[PDB]
Amino acid sequence: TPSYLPIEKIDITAHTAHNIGDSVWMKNGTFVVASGNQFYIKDKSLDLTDPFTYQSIGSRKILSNDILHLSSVLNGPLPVYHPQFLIQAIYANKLQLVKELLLRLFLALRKLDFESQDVSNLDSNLGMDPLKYFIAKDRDYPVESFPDPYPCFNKTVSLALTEQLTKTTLPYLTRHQQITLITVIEAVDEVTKNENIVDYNGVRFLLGVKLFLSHKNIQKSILMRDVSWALHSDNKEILLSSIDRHITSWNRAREYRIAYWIKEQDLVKKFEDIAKYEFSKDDKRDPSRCAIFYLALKKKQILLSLWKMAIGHPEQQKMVRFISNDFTVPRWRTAALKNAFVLLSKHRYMDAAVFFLLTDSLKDCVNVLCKQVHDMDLAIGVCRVYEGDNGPVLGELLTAQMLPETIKENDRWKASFIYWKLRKQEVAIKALLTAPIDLENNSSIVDKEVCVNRSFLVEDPALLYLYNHLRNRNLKYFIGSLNVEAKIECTLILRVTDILCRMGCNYLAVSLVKNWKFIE
Amino acid sequence: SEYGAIYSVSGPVVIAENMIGCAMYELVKVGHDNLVGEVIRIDGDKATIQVYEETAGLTVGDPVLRTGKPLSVELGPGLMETIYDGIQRPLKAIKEESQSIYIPRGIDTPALDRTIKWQFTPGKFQVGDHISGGDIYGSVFENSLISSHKILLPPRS
Repeated sequence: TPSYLPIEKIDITAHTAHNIGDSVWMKNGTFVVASGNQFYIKDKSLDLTDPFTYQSIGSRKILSNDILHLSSVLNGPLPVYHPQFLIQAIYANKLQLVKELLLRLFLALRKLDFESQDVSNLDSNLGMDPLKYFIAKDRDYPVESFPDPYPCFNKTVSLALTEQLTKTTLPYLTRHQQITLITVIEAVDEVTKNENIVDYNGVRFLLGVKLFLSHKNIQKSILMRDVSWALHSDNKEILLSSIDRHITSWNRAREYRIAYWIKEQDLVKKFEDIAKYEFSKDDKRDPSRCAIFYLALKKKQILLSLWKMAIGHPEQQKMVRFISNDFTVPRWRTAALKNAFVLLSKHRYMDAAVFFLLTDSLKDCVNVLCKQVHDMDLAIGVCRVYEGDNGPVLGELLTAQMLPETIKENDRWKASFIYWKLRKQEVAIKALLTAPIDLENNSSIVDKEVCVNRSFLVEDPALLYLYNHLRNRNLKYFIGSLNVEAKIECTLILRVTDILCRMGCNYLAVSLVKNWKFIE
Repeated sequence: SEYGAIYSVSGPVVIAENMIGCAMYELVKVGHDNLVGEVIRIDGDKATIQVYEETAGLTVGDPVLRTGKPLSVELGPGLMETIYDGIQRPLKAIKEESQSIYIPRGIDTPALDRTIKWQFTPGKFQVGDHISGGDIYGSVFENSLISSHKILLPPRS
């Protein structure tokens, strides 16, 4: 969205051809305009026929029709039920608080309906005590109870809320924001079920994917934020089993970026299943598609059998006669390399990667997968299943193909992931705070002026919440240097606030500054 | 050795003996003038050659040198705006070198001018990248009409 949005076009020209003489705001938004000896004082109300006012107000509902009130709706603290506040209170370790706010929202809506009062009377803070937002830790939250008919947030309250939110239009919320609020209710319902199993980097990932499902129109794969939430979770098995139902095809194992974070011991099984599916696609049986998954696993024999049973395919006779050889033989190794480089010139990139993997030249299979096929997701998967979980070919691939673009794009999620897969944990944790161009002589990769800068560098509060997690688990790497680390923690805390404040979550900014623990 | 001997000569056809270990369509230098010819048939140690020059004066017993290569064409900058002698040798350079109005028998002249400096500019490939046959790894300015002569990797490289 633009940082500024027009809300009125005071068109004095519609009455006189004389140019505006002078313009001056005054008390309560009164905008006095002068021309000749003749003033055009406009009050702070709004004319809904204007295209600017109509577009800025959008679908919202506002108590007063004012430029002052409108400018206090498009900006300023969020109502505590706003979806952008609830997801940000979930990313911060305040899930219990979000559950309580949803319960209070239900109670307030029932109160309004029972008294037949208009919903616009709904309290923005839902009668919450502000100190609740400042509680340092999720398990220290005083989760009080309510009267018997609905004592604590649960499935019944969830369904009642999802009904009410369709039977009423919450104030200040564009209908799309209300849809995302309903999806947040569903996500909290899911988390409450899994809340007893997955640590809280599992809860953040679960909400990330549940929000992804509602935005497949504009979002083509879970952000690297969610991949990094899951990558550092201790319960990757639970997350994978929760999103498994959606991973039927490779195109859906590439949306959830499973190759990045799922455990190698599950990535092997997922390649087996994805090979099964990719073979028996909608069209017909074709061992060409599932070749890479079966070779990466080192199951050339299954691929050979697959080619054999594919009697109808035109390529069958050549491939059965070729693949059956033993590619430890130098002559056949060179023959397979030659065929791989021929297929790279006949524009058959996937087959070139397959052949480059027959001979165990992984460094050439993964470079054909990430550079000519454009699947870094599949390259990482093949690296992780074929050779091992972390490096050595994966390290070179990431440092060559991903690190430069990450530095140019100034992306710190990718940089942290890369320095994690290189098992450079001590600097992988630091890459979350300091920009990639300043890490490990990365300035040698690209000139500092080529990198993105200016307003495009919008912070990401979650990026800090991850650090405070890793920083606390990997203290061994931070005891050696405290003053230098604090010098940048105290900068990124004040730069993460001032976006938590610019995105309306002031209550979370105060919590972040209040509760941050400096490692003395 | 690589030297067979002329056994028979008839018109453009030279049958050479001691040519065991000779490949089909292999170029050969026939005679002392080193006339270029191609082995068209092989029969034991006898290889039949089609000579691409005038065979007048070829003697029985004259050496026939294997070249190990087929009749090849040089492909690269300096190929447009040129006229060639059936085989890939250039007529203008032939005239400039022999300084005569005829085409000397067995004259050897590189097909493409090897003294012209061509303004190479590399393409989209870098070190560590994989290149296969046909990949345009650069271009040179050949002339105002052909302003970018693509430099392709050989088809079998």
